[PDB]
Amino acid sequence: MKINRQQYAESYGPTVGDQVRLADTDLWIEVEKDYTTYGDEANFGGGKVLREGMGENGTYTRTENVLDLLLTNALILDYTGIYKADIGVKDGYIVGIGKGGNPDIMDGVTPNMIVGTATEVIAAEGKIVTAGGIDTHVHFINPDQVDVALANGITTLFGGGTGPAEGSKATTVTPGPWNIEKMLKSTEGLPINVGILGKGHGSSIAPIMEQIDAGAAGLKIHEDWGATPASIDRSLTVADEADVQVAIHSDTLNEAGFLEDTLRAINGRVIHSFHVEGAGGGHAPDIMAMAGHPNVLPSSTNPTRPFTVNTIDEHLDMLMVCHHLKQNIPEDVAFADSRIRPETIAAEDILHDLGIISMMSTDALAMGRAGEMVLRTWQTADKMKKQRGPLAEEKNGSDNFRAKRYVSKYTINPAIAQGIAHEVGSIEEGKFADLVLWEPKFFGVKADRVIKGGIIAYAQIGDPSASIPTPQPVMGRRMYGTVGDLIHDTNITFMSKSSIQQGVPAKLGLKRRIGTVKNCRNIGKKDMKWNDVTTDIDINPETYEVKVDGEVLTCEPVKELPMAQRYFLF
Amino acid sequence: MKINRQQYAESYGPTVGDQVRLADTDLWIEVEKDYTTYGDEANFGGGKVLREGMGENGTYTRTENVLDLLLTNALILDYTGIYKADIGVKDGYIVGIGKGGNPDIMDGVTPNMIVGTATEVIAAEGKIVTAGGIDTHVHFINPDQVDVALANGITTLFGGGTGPAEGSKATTVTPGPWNIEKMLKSTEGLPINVGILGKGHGSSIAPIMEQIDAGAAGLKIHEDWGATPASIDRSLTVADEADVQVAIHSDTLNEAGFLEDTLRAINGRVIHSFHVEGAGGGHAPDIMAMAGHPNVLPSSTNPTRPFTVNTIDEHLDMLMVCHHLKQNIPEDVAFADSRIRPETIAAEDILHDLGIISMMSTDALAMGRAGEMVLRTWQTADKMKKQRGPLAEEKNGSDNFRAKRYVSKYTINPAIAQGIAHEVGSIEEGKFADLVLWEPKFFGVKADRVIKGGIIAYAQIGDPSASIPTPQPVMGRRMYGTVGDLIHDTNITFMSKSSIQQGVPAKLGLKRRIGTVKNCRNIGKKDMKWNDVTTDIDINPETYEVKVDGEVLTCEPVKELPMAQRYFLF
Amino acid sequence: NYIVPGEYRVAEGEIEINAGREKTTIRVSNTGDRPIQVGSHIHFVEVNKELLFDRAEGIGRRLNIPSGTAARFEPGEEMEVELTELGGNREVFGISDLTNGSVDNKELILQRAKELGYKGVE
Amino acid sequence: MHLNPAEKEKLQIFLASELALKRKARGLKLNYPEAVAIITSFIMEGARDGKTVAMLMEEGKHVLTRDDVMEGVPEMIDDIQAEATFPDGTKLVTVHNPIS
Amino acid sequence: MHLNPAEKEKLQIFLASELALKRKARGLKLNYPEAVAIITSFIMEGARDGKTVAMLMEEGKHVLTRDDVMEGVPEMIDDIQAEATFPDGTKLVTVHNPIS
Amino acid sequence: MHLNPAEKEKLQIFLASELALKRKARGLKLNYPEAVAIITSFIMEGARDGKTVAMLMEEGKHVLTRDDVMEGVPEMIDDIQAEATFPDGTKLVTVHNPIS
Ligand code: NI
Ligand code: NI
Ligand code: NI
Ligand code: NI
Ligand SMILES: [O-]
Ligand SMILES: [O-]
Repeated sequence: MKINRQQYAESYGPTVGDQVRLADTDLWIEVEKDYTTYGDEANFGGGKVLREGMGENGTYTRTENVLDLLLTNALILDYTGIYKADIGVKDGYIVGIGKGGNPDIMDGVTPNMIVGTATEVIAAEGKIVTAGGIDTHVHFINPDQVDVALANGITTLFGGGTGPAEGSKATTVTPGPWNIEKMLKSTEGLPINVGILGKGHGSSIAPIMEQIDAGAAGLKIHEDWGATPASIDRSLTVADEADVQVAIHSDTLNEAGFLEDTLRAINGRVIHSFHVEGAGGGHAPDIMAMAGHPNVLPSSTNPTRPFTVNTIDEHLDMLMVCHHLKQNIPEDVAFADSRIRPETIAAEDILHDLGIISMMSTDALAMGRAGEMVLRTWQTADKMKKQRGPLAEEKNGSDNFRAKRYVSKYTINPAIAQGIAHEVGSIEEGKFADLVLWEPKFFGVKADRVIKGGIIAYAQIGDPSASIPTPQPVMGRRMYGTVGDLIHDTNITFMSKSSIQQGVPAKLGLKRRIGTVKNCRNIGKKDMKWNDVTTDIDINPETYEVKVDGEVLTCEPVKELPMAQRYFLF
Repeated sequence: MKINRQQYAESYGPTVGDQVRLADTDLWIEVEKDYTTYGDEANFGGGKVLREGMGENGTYTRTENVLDLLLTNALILDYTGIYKADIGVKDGYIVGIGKGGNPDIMDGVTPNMIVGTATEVIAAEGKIVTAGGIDTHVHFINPDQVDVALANGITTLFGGGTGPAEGSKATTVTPGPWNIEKMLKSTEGLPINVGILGKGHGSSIAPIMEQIDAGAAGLKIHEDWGATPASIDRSLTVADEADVQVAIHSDTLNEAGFLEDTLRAINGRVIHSFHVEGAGGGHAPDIMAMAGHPNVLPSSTNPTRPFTVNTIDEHLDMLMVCHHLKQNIPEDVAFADSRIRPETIAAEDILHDLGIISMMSTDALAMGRAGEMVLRTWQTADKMKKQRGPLAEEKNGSDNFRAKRYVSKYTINPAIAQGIAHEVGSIEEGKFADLVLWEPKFFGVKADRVIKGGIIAYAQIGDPSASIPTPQPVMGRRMYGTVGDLIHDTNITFMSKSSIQQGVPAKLGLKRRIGTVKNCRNIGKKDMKWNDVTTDIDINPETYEVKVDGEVLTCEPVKELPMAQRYFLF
Repeated sequence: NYIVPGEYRVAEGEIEINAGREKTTIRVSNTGDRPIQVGSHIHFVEVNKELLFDRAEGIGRRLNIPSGTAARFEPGEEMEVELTELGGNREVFGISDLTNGSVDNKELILQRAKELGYKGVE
Repeated sequence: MHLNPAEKEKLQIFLASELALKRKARGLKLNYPEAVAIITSFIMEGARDGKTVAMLMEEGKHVLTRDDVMEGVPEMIDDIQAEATFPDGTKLVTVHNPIS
Repeated sequence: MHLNPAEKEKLQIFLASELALKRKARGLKLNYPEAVAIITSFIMEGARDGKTVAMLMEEGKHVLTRDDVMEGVPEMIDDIQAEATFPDGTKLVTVHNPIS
Repeated sequence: MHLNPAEKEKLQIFLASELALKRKARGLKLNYPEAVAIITSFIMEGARDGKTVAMLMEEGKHVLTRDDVMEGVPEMIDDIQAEATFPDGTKLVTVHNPIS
């Protein structure tokens, strides 16, 4: 007996060779392979396969190769591939990607993916499943920002802040031992993974280093604290010793140096360059040249993503009003004009497409949107396909190459940069079960279910008073993973090795899972999945025009984007 | 080089001699002095002063005279003065009021106010900063009452209740060891400081005393439990032994005595007289005469504050419907008429102005508004300026004398009365960093940011999904100080010495900071800052007219108030 | 009697900044091709290498402008600025690592500035 | 806007009143929560208009009559209470037996 | 509907604007939160209509004049900011000195 | 009013529907959440009016047509579900393929 491919896709989700449109973009992903055995697909429900004696094994105890949770029939979109598999979770980790069920009666069952008495089921047929997003440019300003991030499929927030204090409103910094301790405590109640950055400023080692020992997961160098050669140098010396990452927002004003001076201070050491295009901050006008260097891990923040007709007017005004600049003061106008540049924003779209900027991030509440990292990644990929065509590397008329390049920017690459990719950032065996299910129609717009540590934390779901869960109003809501003590087991506080060795968790009474930051100092651009390109970026000081390999990088702004007015009530 | 005073005030907040209007009242406060060094003002941001090597010291570790937090350029309004200073916080306490920055390069830096790597910054330029309000008449009826209180700048709730039980709906009482233990546990989740009052009723010592040992911070004598000579006597004997305060709502009915009988029972011992005017309760009609005595610490509750055209109609009806009184029953009408009196309410305005009633309080949810203690204090000061003129003591055309007299009523004076002014109630070095920032336009109406123990707990702030924090809707929101375990470090549970000695915190597993109630029994009227007047108050039993020093105290009700319809959506 | 809620009535007069400190005017040229903006409180000798001026005249000094403001030099722009004396202990650490101690060590600051190519060591 | 908790909550009363008024306009006899919402919103808007507590005490008894509401609703509502910002600050209005 | 947090929040602005417009229609001078709500909702509806950020920057200065609002309200509002989904995605609008 | 959790939540649907109806009245093609809100509120008001589940199952397919909504919205909505208090208690209405 045979099933036509339309009916098959409707029942089990798509299989090899089938394509799926990402939301309302022009982007199509194609199933590269499928781990199933046709006819032995797992599924759950009345008269379905995962029943005792059948696709559910009735013999084995939980320890004996049995899963806590099976996601059936997932279409995985990950740097590692775009493919169809069951995903098996146990102890809050992904233990098996393959084919789940019961070896009693089914062929091709992955040996550690037995559905047994202890197994919960999530139907992922017809869904796209990705890793949870890793946002490494978070200002901790307003706790309401967390649900915003969860609703767009973000599961890890790295950054800093003490709430809406001016320091925190400008910079991703939790300064000093006491503020870091306080925010580690606060973190116990935030249903998302967290890592905290200390202040990457000082001219003696001890004031900087004591923040790492106190529990910081990294450092932020910010011009508002003085992005001087000395602050850059000491931060990196601390980071080399402590094995944590340093993010930089460089000296826009060129006050103590130009870009070349910042690069000299860095002296070949590894650094994460934030909003590398420069609208969000950095050496005017040539900061984006950072993204050509092998020791630089470059990220964009999201408001320039992608280049649209409203972008420039929005940014000029934003800059002026947020720095209290006057329109009648020529120095203010000159500064604004030197910082907000169509030439660099347009080139930023293309640098993403070429794999030269490796990472996306929000800049949540300082100059970026907490819930639009994933959204804008795909809008950018879509714009680039429209303007530049399918990339050379594509085949079968799919956008798989571009989709892997782009998904990498907000999943694996930030995880690698931060030193946390042993735990998070991709759907791979042995990593924490931070998983986002998406209806393809809502892909990159509104997550269906966000799984944190193997338990749903956040879901678009309806009337809690109804007979069934789908009646209106369907809205984003915190689920059981966020409630009571379960918030401790489903989320990770990422911390420096030294703070962990020094017993900071026990000292502060932290109950969350503790993740170790490590392997941050001997990576480079070459380690950024699908985004590993180094090149000489030239930025013309007069015209601001960006060149790579002798060619000007320019594109037009678009009047309209997908993943916009079709979806949003405001 | 010189800066004109208009530009200076706009950049750094006002300086010596400058005046600021309080919201939309006629009240002007004047800067009395300024701790700054002109040209070395601290400020934070791009190209600003608090940067490494500059106004931020890059040498010193946190222990070495460095702050956790600097509020730059605050205009402090406090019983201690109205003046311009930087405020330095460390370990959750105010450690320095003076001039913050970097002694490397700045003149006049207060030695323990170094801005270093560990320092967070809050810009207070152009803001008024006060102590958090201390509300000592709180019924714990509805947990939603907490944000209401935070939004109007209240940071400490003293009172009692178990939620909307009739006992609690009438009286500020958490009765007995078990209810007190339960509410101490509940308190672990309330983002505000708390002290709990037991039932000040009984004829044997042991039933009353066991509430103090159990963790009560004080006692409430309420007519609804029998405000008899015996209950008054035993409560005060317990309070003298335990070093805690007793609040009284006396026998309105004059059932077991008149005012003189209550005074005889009190027998010269210290007591807090609640809603001393008497609309809120007490010996009809002469209770307000309490406020003349040296052993009485007198507070008003807020609905009589100040006397307006709607006051009497509102109160008569409120009384009648809340006591199930009928309009056709002459005894009910007589009772209402004996209790709600324009003569005493009008005199209450003036007694506030003269420093004869020392304290304001809400009576939250029993006969008062949780979020209007601060609001109504200023409306009262404004009305009094309009009707009585600048007080004799004023100079320079400022309202500084009146402003200190009035701010004292809801900050320092309740703290002194309760025995907690070593911790809270004023902006002084060595006290807990409970601080409220106000935009002058919103002063006393809607707090900008409420700092609890050195971390923002509550803020008026906008869209959490926005690029920046100011886009609409701007509303009151809990901040990071309230989240997870940080709620423990940012708030104080105030408790009796005996409960603390007996290990009640450890027994109940309380994680909040534990504050000791003490020095409650050898204070008097003379200890009430700016409100220390004792005098013979005569209340005519026939006409209800109030006399002090041979003069009738009367004023007109007003048809309109400031801090009202310009501000409130409902 | 129109009420502007929270309005200031500032007193008369003017605020003199950096009162009683020595002032010094010097010419400074941005020899670079990108703009340079200099804040009020950066040790003046430690600014961007490409600013050409008499580096010795920047030692122990900063711009005599209101706290928190900055002077802007467009590419190629030469202009005069006024400097005032640093106060406090008159020590500088960090920034460009030219001082790391008393500003009185002129010889040592200038030697470092020269070795690192800070323009205008004379 | 600087909405405080009560301002956010009381928006709900206005919305419930708008809903109930639409239901009355298409000819429905109003139920208990509908009737309450209408009269409550009326009080809050009256305070905004600058009426006195005494005026609203009177007017609130004439917003809905027994023929506007379902059987038993008049007897379910003993009084409706609302606090709003009058020109002279927040005051409490109690309307007794609003529907005879 | 799949409402995200901001969509739920911004419903409140529309509702506050509806309330304020009714108050203006019965002849009241509008207060601070009323004025803010009206202009904010105007911006968000303008984005929904497909206007540009530049258009809304202009138009927002002409939604209410000083005779629409109480004394001091023009001077209390320095600028009103809103983010909405334009045809080209979320953008920030700042209207400076909306009421002269 | 004694609002229970669902009564507070479902006020939001009515409000979203009012917003969407205003947008349709000024000539916009409605988006996904707009369309959903309109049809949902229609069902809840229909139950309040005393219509049957069968009636609302029919009527809900004719509230909006494909020319009322943006491209792709008809195909995004497979069915809209709402629970409301009918004269005979709470019932579930599912409207299948509301926009053809
Ligand atoms: Ni930045
Ligand atoms: Ni940032
Ligand atoms: Ni009382
Ligand atoms: Ni009371
Ligand atoms: O940033
Ligand atoms: O009371």
